[PDB]
Amino acid sequence: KELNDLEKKYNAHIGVYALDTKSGKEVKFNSDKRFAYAATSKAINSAILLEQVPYNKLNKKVHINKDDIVAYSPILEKYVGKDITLKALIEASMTYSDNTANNKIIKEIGGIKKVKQRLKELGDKVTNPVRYEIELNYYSPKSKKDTSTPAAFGKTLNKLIANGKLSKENKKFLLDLMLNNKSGDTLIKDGVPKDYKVADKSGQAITYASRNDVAFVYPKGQSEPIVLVIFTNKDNKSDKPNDKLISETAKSVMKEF
Repeated sequence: KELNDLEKKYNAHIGVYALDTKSGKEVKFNSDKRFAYAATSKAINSAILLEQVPYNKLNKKVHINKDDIVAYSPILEKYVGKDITLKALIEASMTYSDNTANNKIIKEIGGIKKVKQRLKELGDKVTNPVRYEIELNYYSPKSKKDTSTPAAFGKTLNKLIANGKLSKENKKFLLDLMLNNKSGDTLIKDGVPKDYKVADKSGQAITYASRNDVAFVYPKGQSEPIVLVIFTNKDNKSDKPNDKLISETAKSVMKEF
């Protein structure tokens, strides 16, 4: 189904970038338009850390104190005054979209500045990390803060994860978390065929019904994934998102492969 029709039906804006890493075939629709990426960036942050810490060293611990805690940290809030391994920081951020786990991960990498430097190195001059959780969710269409375009984000996920410098172990670890995440079930996972394995990370900013999902979709029989980025927003600050838009956009898009 035409994506413009999907936009029409949902009165939302859609940004898609799909890349079948086996063939190199790309599907694009508003792929160079900026969207607040929200929690989908957790995938990017976790992957950058895993480039620098071998699987075996994920047992290393970090101390968490009261200053680390930000809103919506279902796992990390129980860790004040305690220490936590890097493994569990990643599991929390990925599976529960723990905000404190994410910020901590960023801190471990060296700060936002270091994350930006690494995106530039991968050739991504678009994805613009500026704020930490949860401020990164205050999206304003008039601001480039914490936004990326589906094409940029999608090329970065491909380079970081689908075909980057991660070991076997750390790739499996990150992907298993994305495959089992129950939070993206009403999204990409909901619109692709049941044959398809979907490893995703969703996100939702506070404003303009900014709702997203990024995934590594593995068609039945294909070991190479298809990287799929779906960013969506609406015109009003207070609009609520309808997850069916992402489910349907994914369904349309999968027909191209």
